Amino acid sequence: QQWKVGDKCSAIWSEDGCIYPATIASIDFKRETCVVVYTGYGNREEQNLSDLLSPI
Repeated sequence: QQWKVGDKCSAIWSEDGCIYPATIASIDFKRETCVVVYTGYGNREEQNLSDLLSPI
């Protein structure tokens, strides 16, 4: 529990709608958000902490 910088999580892609490995690079408690990095894709997209999936 408790999301923090540098964590292996899982985020869904908005291109095909599937689960793919991710890594929380930054977080903004202000607007309760964060940024996930697509392991292997490099792309980084902003998502909601409450929408963060657990690792595999």
